[PDB]
Amino acid sequence: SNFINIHVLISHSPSCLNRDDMNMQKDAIFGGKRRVRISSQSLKRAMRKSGYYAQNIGESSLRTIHLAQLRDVLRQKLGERFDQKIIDKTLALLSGSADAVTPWVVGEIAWFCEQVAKAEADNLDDKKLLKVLKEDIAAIRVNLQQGVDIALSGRMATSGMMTELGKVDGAMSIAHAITTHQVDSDIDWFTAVDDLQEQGSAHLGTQEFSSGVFYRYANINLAQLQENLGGASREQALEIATHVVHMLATEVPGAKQRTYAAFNPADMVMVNFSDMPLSMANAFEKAVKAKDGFLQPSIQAFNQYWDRVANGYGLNGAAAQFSLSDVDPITAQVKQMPTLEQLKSWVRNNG
Amino acid sequence: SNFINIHVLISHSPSCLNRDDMNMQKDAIFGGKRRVRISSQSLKRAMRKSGYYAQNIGESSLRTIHLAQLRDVLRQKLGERFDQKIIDKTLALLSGKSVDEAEKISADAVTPWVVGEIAWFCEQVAKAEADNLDDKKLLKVLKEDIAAIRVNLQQGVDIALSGRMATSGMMTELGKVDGAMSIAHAITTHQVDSDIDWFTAVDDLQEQGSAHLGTQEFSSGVFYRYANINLAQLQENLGGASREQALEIATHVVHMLATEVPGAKQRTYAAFNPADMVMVNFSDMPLSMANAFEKAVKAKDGFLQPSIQAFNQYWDRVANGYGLNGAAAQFSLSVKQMPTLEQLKSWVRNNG
Amino acid sequence: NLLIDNWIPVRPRNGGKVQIINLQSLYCSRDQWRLSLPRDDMELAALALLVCIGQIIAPAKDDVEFRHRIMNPLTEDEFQQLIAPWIDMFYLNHAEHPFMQTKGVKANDVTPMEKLLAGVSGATNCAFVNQPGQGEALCGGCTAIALFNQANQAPGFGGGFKSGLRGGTPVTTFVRGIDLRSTVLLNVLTLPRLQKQFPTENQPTWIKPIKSNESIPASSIGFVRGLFWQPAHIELCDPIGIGKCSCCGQESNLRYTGFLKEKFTFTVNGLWPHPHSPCLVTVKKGEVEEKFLAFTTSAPSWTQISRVVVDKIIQNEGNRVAAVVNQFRNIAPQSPLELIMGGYRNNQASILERRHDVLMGNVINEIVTVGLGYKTALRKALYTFAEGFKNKDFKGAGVSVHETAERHFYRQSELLIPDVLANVNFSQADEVIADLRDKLHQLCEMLFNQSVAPYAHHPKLISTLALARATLYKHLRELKP
Amino acid sequence: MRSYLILRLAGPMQAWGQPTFEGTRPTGRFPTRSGLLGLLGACLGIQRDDTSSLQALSESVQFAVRCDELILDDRRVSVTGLRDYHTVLGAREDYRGLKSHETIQTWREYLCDASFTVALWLTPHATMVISELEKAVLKPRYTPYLGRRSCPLTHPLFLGTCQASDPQKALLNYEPVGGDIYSEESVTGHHLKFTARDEPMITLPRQFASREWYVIKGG
Amino acid sequence: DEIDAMALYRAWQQLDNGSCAQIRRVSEPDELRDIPAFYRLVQPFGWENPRHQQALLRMVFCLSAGKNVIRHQDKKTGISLGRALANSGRINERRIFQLIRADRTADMVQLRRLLTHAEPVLDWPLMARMLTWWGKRERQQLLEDFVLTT
DNA sequence: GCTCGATGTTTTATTTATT
Ligand SMILES: [Zn+2]
Repeated sequence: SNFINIHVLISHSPSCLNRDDMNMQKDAIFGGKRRVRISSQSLKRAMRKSGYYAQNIGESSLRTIHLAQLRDVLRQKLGERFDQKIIDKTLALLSGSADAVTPWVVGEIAWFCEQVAKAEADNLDDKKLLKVLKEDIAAIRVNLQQGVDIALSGRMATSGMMTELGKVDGAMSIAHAITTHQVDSDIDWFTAVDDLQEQGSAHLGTQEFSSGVFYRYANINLAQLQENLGGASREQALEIATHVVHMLATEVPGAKQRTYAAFNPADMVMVNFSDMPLSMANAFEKAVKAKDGFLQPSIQAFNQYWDRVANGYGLNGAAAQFSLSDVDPITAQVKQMPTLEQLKSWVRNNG
Repeated sequence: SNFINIHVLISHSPSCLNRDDMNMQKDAIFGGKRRVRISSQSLKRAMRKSGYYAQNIGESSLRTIHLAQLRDVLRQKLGERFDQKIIDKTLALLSGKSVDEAEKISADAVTPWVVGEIAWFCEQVAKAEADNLDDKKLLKVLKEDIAAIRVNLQQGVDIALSGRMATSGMMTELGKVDGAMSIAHAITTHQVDSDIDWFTAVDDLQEQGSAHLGTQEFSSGVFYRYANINLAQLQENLGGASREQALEIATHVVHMLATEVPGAKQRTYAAFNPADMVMVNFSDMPLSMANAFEKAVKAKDGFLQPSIQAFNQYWDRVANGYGLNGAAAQFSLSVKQMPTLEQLKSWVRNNG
Repeated sequence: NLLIDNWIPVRPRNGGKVQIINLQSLYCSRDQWRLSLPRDDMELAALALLVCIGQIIAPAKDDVEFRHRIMNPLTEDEFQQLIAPWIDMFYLNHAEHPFMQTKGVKANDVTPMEKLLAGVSGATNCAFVNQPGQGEALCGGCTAIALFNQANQAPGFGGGFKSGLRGGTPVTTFVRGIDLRSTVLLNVLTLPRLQKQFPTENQPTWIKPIKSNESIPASSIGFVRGLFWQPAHIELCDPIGIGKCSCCGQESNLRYTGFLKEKFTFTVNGLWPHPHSPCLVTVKKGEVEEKFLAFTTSAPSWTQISRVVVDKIIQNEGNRVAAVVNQFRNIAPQSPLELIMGGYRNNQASILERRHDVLMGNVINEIVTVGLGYKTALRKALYTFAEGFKNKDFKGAGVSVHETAERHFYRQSELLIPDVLANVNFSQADEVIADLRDKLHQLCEMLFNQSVAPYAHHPKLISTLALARATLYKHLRELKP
Repeated sequence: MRSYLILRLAGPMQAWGQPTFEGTRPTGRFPTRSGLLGLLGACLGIQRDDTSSLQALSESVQFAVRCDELILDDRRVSVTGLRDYHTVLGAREDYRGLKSHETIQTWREYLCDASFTVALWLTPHATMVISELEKAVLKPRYTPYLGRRSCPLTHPLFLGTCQASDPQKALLNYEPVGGDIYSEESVTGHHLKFTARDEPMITLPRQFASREWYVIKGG
Repeated sequence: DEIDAMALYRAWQQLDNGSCAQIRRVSEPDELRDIPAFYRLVQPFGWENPRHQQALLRMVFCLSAGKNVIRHQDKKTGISLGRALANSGRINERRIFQLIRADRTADMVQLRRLLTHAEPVLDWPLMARMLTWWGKRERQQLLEDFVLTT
């Protein structure tokens, strides 16, 4: 299959992990009922800026892209629109035996080739060209040393990219996190006591906060990941996928965490392969009612939903489920995992 | 490891340690059930104002919005070290507010101040105007080295642990501190239906009946305190302290989190209970155990035993599942077995 | 030259491919055209430009000739006759008097065309959210249109740049015809009404320039000087070769790539009687004051029927219709009247919103009326909450809740509209309108509760809150027949 | 009778655009023509610079959207709207270089509890065949989503295939029946029209020309 | 289908001294399940049907405040409970806050205490509807009526 | 390559109910 589906159930203690311009908890109406929400961008940032990400994705081995090795395939690809003089001049001034090439690299380099061609036509060179294109070159260089970050998460907010081909979507897609149950949020009426004020406090306020059993969903386009890694292998893509699983299972937005401290890990992590990526959010369309907590009924509802619809929805294919609870499991079609690591290794070996 | 995780299970006899706008107990919905709550700000202020904190860590910062009263205080304290003018201008530079002789001068918001930090600052201001250096360039120069100012935060550790922001004045650029620690609201491990006390106030000049009839919410509870110290950040916020100093501070935080209880209604409910269970754990990234109590602890010869048991079970589930192997010591009383809190504290002092 | 060459972007009323025609082909044929551009607001700017041109080159002498010219196109001869001196007034690239430009602009850098494209730039999120390079090469037509739109509808570039005579961001209100020609002719004042409207220096601001830091009585501006007013110092750069217009995607021989601008202030005391915008009449002391209508805190607009929303807001809420509309009323009082309307909502120099209905029965009017009814209910309720919030010495966004709630209202109700439109007919009208009433009642309750939500557990505000909600229901009660 | 391809667009949140050049990213009530062309274009491996096959898809396929009310426990659930306060840290200040703003703001509208059923057919001079479109929606190359990448699908894109006279009958074959249908092809007893500006001007990247749906109400 | 609240009111009103005395000494609503007189009181008003059970527990508690504490007074909507509590002029606003913020069973105790203090004159079937539902909306409404009246 | 500072414009709608 081409897609990796990652499903996570994770329970948070009383906190406020994502708010709006009125400092109110982000929410969403699902199944006619209010669910507390953690926005996709907040979750994905929580991943992308994390230390784990920086160590395993940021400092990856396929990180650096060498323009040297890319000379030939570039030479043909752009060879139809540009001639080898301009191509090699461009490549050499940028840098100062590869099979395929990442599309955004081809695009940006092609733009640079347009620029140097138009630079030769007008009759110009030297520090003139190298001052007009100083910032641009700096940009493309910094990006050329961040290939895995760009392949997985997409180009940064301020990238320097200049072509339609340089609009790099991430390989991973992260849905908004929503609670599996209805939530009426709590209010914290707080005071700020002045050490110089005898009567009363110096400030008064309220803070909205709530517990919640969240359902995170994310999927990974393997093909696109390989292709954006310069034609890497399925296995390397599966390593990256392993990392994504880990982060989606452990990483939590730092919003309001200094004071509410909801540092909780996932109680359930499932991964399955498919040709069509699907969210199991409809397992909670009818809001989960609490029976000795919201966690167990949530996992149970997830399992029952999968058992009901997985066959018809064409979700046949490799599927593993790491879990901390002892709730009745899924169909036997899903391979049970006792540690997260065994699940990640299950992912490494193509399922 | 960079993170010190402090877990506390503490039982309180009937009391009311934290209430809201309508004098009712603070609570929180967890796992579909109501838990009594002690807010984190209450815990932090209870700690920073404690005798233990005063004896072992130092002076708590001075949090205020009243800049005039502050002006007067600083004048009274930094008077024999600086001339009044310099003190005034320094306050006026840090706050962004004009400090004259007004009866009432108000800052942008309640802000924590460290007297020593202010002293250092007005040293800098003195040496600034003496060298004919205007205020903007002074801001640049001071912006070039923030560690010193953070050693001035060594004189106000609660700001190094809990943080500080300012929206106006040079503080905006220089006093921006991200808290080192991190702490959760204390919630009970079980469902609570709070009791109500129907009381009367008897008048000694009124033979017939009472002079006041009223109600007061209260309850018993087995609270779960959690607090991890970030450590590298504690070193940064203290101006570049050693890991030993940060570890010792963390130790004091363990002792306080284990023993300190807000004074709310304690002169009439007196729930002076120490923690029955305390556990400290070193880890690469923070880990809270609140999901041990997501399913509310059902009573069984008390709420405390099943709470501790549930805590241990979930701890093992998490450690086995995520393969966590950071050093850990538990002190129990009902991973380590700590006959005494002191052994656990020394164990923490010694990097685990 | 706009009056001679092809620049008008059109496509047949119910036809296909876009072609570019000239003013004569428009004025002298029974061909049904409609403007065609990637942007509704640029279409409105185009129509506005054509209406102004027609207003200065061929005012009908009476209502009879007005109707006559509408039902019957001119001959080419009459057209040329009508356009000659005005031919001389309309040149994009000229020696001394370029169209709406100022020769001899002193500027260090060349301003990109994106600054003329009303929303492409102006804010930071603009750089983040918009497609880049929309204004790298603009044809002549797009340039003229953009200049006009910047002179009338859009806010100034920034500090030291002045806005139109109608203020920064005004709403433009035109009478809608069957095709383009008819629309242009329909929004042209007859000579008598033209005189009654403008009772002076009747020369363009790019021929007889404005003096720096001068005071100008509005009464001293000719109608062609005002209709083609130009408040900032702009001067196009030399064009480039044959290629695609980065704005409309069409091919063109001349494409402009940048311009020169400079700061230039003055003062126009009083209000110029512009015939293309409705206004608000306030009585202050004993004097009658007028202010042109603008999308201030919200831009009232439903899909499909925004023009009806605006029309009803002008008709019912002391708003006075635009001059061209008043004229059309007086010429054909028994005739139905639908608008072509447009405007922006803006933070200072940054556009925040665009609402534009440019297209070429009683049930819909009823629907709009109902909608606005519930809107007003909510706004009065939350303004009660707002004032109560202010008077209680509270600070924060508690005061401006009614505005946000209004905007939100328009959005959610717009989610409601398409089904309503789909089920409307003679027999079902009353039921779909009843259901609409229920839905809007619920939506008002929701938006009230939502806008008030951040002020829970504020014991004082209870008084305020109470009153507020009561007010809501009062009005809601008054909306059920 | 012609061959139709029936699709399903369900998920907790969706986003179908309206004209904008601002931080506000608005949503319509039902899927936009350009949005659908983009969904299909994502199922196929079409890059953003491949204007050729982009135009081929645009000139091969026409749509018909039906709005499906969510029924839960015999109770109807109405489609709600959602406003997302979406900020961006370190957003590009200009279209080149590396200078950035500290924080910028956007406001993005979503549809909640929304679900649609799309009917798809071929123009008389189409290039592709519904077979390969079926293969595409069964095994997409790029990740398909409902408007925005943060909007996953909870039901498989493929719902079915059938033959029929008009899109209304084809859609009649698939529950839940009764939703309002917005089609690019007329239908006898119905004359309503829904103007919109979502016909993607392709030769002019990211631009939009006007067009009109044929509105056909449900019983 | 709907509980005849006035019939329950008159029923409670002409109840013998004994049965009444037995229902009165209850200290929380659920304890009414221990009193046979309660069942004999509410049986004709649909007690053997659960929804009615909860509603009737609340109603009969509030009535158990005493025979002469809730004065029914016909409509001229009718005097709501909040309005009545305010009209008494005995009840502090803070107590109304503490009432509407309270949780299950506690809310009924506090309400009965309030009723005992105010001795309110109100439209009883109205309050009966309120007690039937008693959601968050009803409690907020209680508070806001009370405030608007003062 | 910037930070500086003066500067283009313009706002107001209320005020007692009862699922
Ligand atoms: Zn053009």
